[PDB]
Amino acid sequence: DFIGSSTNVIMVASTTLMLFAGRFGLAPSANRKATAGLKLEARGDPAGFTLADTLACGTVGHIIGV
Amino acid sequence: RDLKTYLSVAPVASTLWFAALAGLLIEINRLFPDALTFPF
Amino acid sequence: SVFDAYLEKSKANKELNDKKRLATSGANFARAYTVQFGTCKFPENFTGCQDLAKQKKVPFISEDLELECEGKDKFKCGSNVFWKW
Amino acid sequence: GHFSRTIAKGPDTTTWIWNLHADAHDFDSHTSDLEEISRKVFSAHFGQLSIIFLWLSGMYFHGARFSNYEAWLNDPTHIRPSAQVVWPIVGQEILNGDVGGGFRGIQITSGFFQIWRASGITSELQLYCTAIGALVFAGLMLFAGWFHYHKAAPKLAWFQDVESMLNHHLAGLLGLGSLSWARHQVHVSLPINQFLNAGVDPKEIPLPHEFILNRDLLAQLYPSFAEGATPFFTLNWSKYADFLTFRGGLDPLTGGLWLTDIAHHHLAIAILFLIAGHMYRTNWGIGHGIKDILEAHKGPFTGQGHKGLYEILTTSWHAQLSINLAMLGSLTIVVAQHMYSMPPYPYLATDYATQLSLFTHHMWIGGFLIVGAAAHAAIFMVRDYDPTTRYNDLLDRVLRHRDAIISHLNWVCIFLGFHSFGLYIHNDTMSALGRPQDMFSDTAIQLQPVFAQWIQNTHALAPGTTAPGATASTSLTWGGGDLVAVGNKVALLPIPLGTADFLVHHIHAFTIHVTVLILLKGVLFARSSRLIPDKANLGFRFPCDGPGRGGTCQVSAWDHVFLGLFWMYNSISVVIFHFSWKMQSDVWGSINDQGVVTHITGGNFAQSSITINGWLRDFLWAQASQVIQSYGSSLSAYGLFFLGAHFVWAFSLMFLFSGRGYWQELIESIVWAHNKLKVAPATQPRALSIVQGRAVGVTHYLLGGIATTWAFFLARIIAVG
Amino acid sequence: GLSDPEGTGGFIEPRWLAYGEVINGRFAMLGAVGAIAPEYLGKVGGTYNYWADNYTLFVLEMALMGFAEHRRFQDWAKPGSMGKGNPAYPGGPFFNPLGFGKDEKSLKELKLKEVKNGRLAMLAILGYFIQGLVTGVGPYQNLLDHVADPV
Amino acid sequence: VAEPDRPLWFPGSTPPPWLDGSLPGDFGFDPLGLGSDPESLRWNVQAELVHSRWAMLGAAGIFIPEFLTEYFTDTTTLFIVELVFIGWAEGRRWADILNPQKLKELRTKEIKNGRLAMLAVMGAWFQHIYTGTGPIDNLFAHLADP
Ligand code: CLA
Ligand code: CLA
Ligand code: CLA
Ligand code: CLA
Ligand SMILES: CCCCCCCCCCCCCCCC(=O)OC[C@H](COP(=O)(O)OC[C@@H](O)CO)OC(=O)CCCCCCCCCCCCCCC
Repeated sequence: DFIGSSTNVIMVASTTLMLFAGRFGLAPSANRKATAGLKLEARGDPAGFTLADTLACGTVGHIIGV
Repeated sequence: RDLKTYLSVAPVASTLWFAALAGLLIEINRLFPDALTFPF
Repeated sequence: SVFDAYLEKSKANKELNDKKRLATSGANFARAYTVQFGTCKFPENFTGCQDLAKQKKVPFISEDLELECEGKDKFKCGSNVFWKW
Repeated sequence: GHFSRTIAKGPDTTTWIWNLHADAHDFDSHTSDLEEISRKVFSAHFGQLSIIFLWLSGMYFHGARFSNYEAWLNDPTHIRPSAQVVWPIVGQEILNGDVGGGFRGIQITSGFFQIWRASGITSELQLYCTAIGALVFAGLMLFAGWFHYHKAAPKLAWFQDVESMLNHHLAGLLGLGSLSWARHQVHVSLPINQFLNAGVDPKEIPLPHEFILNRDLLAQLYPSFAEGATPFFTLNWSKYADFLTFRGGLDPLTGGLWLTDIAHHHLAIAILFLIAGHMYRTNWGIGHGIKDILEAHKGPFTGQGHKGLYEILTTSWHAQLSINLAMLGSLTIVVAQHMYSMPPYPYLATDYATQLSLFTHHMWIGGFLIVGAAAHAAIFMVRDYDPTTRYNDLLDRVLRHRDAIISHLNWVCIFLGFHSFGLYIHNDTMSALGRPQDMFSDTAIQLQPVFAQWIQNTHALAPGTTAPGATASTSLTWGGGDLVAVGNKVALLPIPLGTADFLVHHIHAFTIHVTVLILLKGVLFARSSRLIPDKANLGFRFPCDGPGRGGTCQVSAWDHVFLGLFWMYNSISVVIFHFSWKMQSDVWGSINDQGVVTHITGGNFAQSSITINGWLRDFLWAQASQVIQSYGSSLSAYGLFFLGAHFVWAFSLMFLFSGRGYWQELIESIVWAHNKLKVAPATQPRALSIVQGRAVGVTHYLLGGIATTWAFFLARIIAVG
Repeated sequence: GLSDPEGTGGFIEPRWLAYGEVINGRFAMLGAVGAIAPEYLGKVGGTYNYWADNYTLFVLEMALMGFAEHRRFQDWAKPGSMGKGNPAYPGGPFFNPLGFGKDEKSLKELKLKEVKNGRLAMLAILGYFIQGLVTGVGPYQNLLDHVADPV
Repeated sequence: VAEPDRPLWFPGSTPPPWLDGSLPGDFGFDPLGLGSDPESLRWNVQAELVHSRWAMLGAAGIFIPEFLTEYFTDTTTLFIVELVFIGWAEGRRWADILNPQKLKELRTKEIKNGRLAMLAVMGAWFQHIYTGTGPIDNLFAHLADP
């Protein structure tokens, strides 16, 4: 367990973090990638802290499989 | 309560009548099975 | 037929006379079960006769159970109701 | 007519009585109020669910008190699955036969026994509880319908929110439903069955709940369960692979799919339906407008397309009912062809009597529902199609080139019919004239199905190559050199495909295409035709429009369902026949000590199913001997029902080959005899309507025909298997 | 939109069912402290069995309670009851007079703090549940063990 | 003879239009309505009466086992004479069914006690069935312990 544990439990909480980056987008206020990433992408983004731990465990499951 | 009676007085009447008839016939057959004739 | 032996003594005297004091006609002026109230004089016993005791109490020792803040201050007791680690 | 006041009015003829039931569920003919209809059908579904729930309660109850399931559990190989017992009245007790386990009952084919073993059920106590729980649910469902029609009926707006309904049904019902069942498997089904396969005996198995509470009992086998923290939160997931696998194939001891695989299956299915559940738009932003997306698809060929669909499928039940019936029926068919090839239950494949009847039952249910899609699709055209308010454009064009689609489909059927049935008439003629070299056979001019043979070949070489994780094949019909033998019976085996298999598939291509033709012609030409420009004003269910134009009989869309109904019978009836003979001839049989396999009919399918005479002799005449010699035995009822079906069938031809004009005139003479003796009913006797006589005709035809095979099959496999 | 009603109503939408919410504000309260009372009165100095079978008490737990909790609705459904000394002139939401001795005292609201004491005692007593269930140990063991080894 | 005051079975409220307290013993009871037709009630009434009168006597059968803590030709004749006798008896009673303010009290009270025996006479047997034990002693014999 110990530190190692807290390092996987944080990367199964950072498996989350990488689909933050898709889409992260930024450009705040310029250019527009944020507003664009808040236009159609996202109707909030802890809905994507939540869309995170869902598909992220899948992305790891598939990146090992792909 | 007039209503329930009528309700029981439609084609259901037929089922109740035929159920009662069947029960009679079967029970008759229990007491007197394999009857090929009337011997009395 | 029906009076015969008090209806077999109310019948129900047959399967259960509830509790008839055992050690009968001895130290009886007490109670059913007999977690003995006993005679009257000396301790009642059926621990009971611990009674509050001192350290190294008996219950029925395997090693564990619970119990008390004896002597001068032992609670929370390490054995029971205490933080574990 | 209770439903309508004028309809209720009064009875003057007997026709009123027949009409009363005919339009009992015709909710859209009682009101024009969409909300009232929707409220009606929604409650009706509750009443349905209650009946099937009650149905389930009786299956579990009978399994508990009137079955030898426990007896079958210890010795599944040669104990006959039997539920329900017959009272000893007027000679009935003969139907109670030797089924093993010191029990007298009728052998069953529902397959509940195989289901119950898979669920890990061990005692009548457990079956007894499940029966009560079902009854309790039946009480709820019935009550729920009364509450949502008289107390609190939903608005039309409620039903129209299809997005919210979609998200739930394929996630709340499908996803969690699959997930919930996935849990029972690895906690109850898998542990208990693992014991059962070790010959531990049911009473010597610990109770299911002891497996859940303490990990100790469940952990000694499948040691991945040992870790309390579990490797799930470590997200390695490799450790779990002991209780679930991608092994596939078939367990050589129980003859069913590894529960080790089905648990993993549902685990995947669950979240796959949980993710796909998060698609459509609701209230908290994230999601899709199905209205929007549908609009987006358009084309050089379709012009505007799908625009307006959302309006149609949110205001017309018959439109939704047709789509659902078309695929729910199609789903039932693929269920039949997936459960035979991949036996998912313990000691299921071994039980030949159950498999034949399961495949055959699903084929009819699937076949009927698809025909029903034709009806409501046609009903939609007559009752709900309005271009002024709800134009689609997709629908247009289709109507625009409808004379094209039918004419082509007309041709394909003729091409198929010749190139299917004709080959058989060829073989029947060449063999009769004493020239088998000439026939379309494996021994002569052969027409090998190399395409199907090639797809099977790649399925065999799939594990390891294009399927690394797969240790074995998907189904053993794609195996290659594998052979599973549970008991002295063969569970499954690679199924060969020859010239005899080329012909029969082309017959199914045919029968399905013709069935499609009849039904599709009735839907497109439901409103207008060159013959009848205003058919839509005559309605969906009308007999005709007179002897004019040479004769316009059965121009209604109703009658197209009527004609296509016989063809759906003709169709399936030959699918199930293909299944029966092929499985008996080249799959089912007994395996010896040396490994030699003897099939029931002994591989006579390949060279005798290429002839018509061959089906009439080697199949019908041969395999009938059971049903026609079942008198004085436990299968006595099948012999009677075989004769009983042949009658209700020939009884239909009376209605189908004649018309009501004769009958009404006959009644006139009979009414006279009554009036002479003061015994004339005030409710004047009338003949059946022109359309009813067709409805009466096809029902009895299907009943007598279907029922007649039912007795055919069930007498055959029981006496032999 | 879970909140917005618009019903006749079969009671998922209109006003009650938050009415009940008000009153389980009280026996999740009496239930809680009344359940810790045997727990820590013994602090100083799983079937489990008491007297007969407690299903028999039940018949008398759902008996009197019946004769009791019944009427209570009666008032609601319609002001009077009238069967016995019994007076219940108070409003359906609350009937303080006659069963509260001498006091009469409601507006601060306290009621807002009594519903506040309410649904914290809900989650307090909802604590007790999942607490001693999925773990296998009571609410006070793991709690004491939780301030013991936080991380 | 109408009043909203009658001690209803379920307080606030219980008023079926058919029942009104005009009858004796009217505690306002009949959700089912098992008699909403006057032909329906007038018959039920007599029915609910004769029963009670009988049940009382049945009770008078529970009176005899405490006085002490079946025929000269068992059944058969004993019944036919009974059939033949109570027949004629009940016979005329049938023909009559189809062809002071003080008295109300008596009759209201008569029904209620009568109602008691039936519930009573009932109770003593569905406690006797499945459970072979007499009720003779049970009053303070079962009061020893639940
Ligand atoms: C609790 C008792 C109860 C009572 C007194 C009523 C009374 C009424 N209902 Mg309600 N209903 C109930 C329960 C009840 N219902 C339940 C539990 C449901 C949910 C399924 C419904 C759903 C319902 C609908 C949708 C409608 C009514 C309507 C009506 C009114 C007309 C009756 C009628 O439809 O014609 C006929 C009476 C029948 C009893 C028809 C028989 C139907 C039953 C369910 C058949 C049982 C299935 C059977 C076992 C199938 C196997 C047969 C097999 C032997 C071959 C009438 C006031 C109608 C209305 O309001 O008028 C406009 C109406 O639209 N009811
Ligand atoms: C998804 C299921 C489903 C639902 C909800 C409906 C609903 C409806 N249908 Mg549809 N139908 C379906 C499937 C369905 N159907 C399928 C699969 C087919 C193809 C066979 C049809 C063919 C069809 C036709 C031709 C018609 C309908 C019609 C109707 C409407 C009213 C008719 C009615 O009240 O029934 C009346 C019920 C009877 C007359 C009972 C008949 C007796 C049955 C058929 C005997 C069954 C034999 C039994 C199973 C075994 C023998 C038992 C016996 C020996 C005791 C109603 C909206 C009618 C309509 O006009 O639409 C508005 C219409 O004419 N349907
Ligand atoms: C097997 C099929 C069949 C059967 C059983 C019949 C039977 C009959 N035909 Mg018919 N007919 C048929 C085919 C059949 N036909 C065909 C293919 C055609 C060419 C289109 C005709 C053309 C035809 C004509 C032109 C006439 C008949 C007439 C008759 C009746 C003659 C009276 C009689 O002898 O006995 C009486 C009845 C029977 C022997 C059979 C009744 C069925 C059983 C015995 C009734 C018992 C029901 C039982 C309780 C089951 C209940 C079911 C349950 C769901 C309720 C009789 C009903 C004539 C007629 O109507 O005379 C009055 C007449 O005019 N037929
Ligand atoms: C809110 C109302 C309420 C109240 C006032 C009580 C009160 C009580 N409960 Mg109940 N309880 C309630 C609600 C309530 N409960 C609810 C809602 C539930 C369902 C969850 C329960 C379930 C429950 C159980 C299972 C039990 C109780 C028990 C008790 C009693 C505690 C005795 C004990 O063993 O603990 C501690 C011991 C004491 C308090 C004794 C104190 C002795 C003092 C320190 C002096 C010692 C000297 C000694 C007696 C010598 C005599 C000298 C003399 C002069 C003093 C106490 C009377 C227990 C019981 O019934 O007792 C047999 C018990 O087992 N309750
Ligand atoms: C020899 C072996 C090689 C195989 C090739 C030959 C076998 C396949 C038959 C060729 C059919 C061509 C399909 C073109 C692909 C195709 O369908 O294109 C679809 C095409 C696309 O239209 P759009 O681009 O507008 O579509 C988008 C919008 O229209 C919708 O929003 O629409 C049409 O073609 C309209 C006319 C219908 C065309 C009717 C022909 C139907 C063929 C009937 C046979 C069905 C066979 C199914 C078997 C499973």
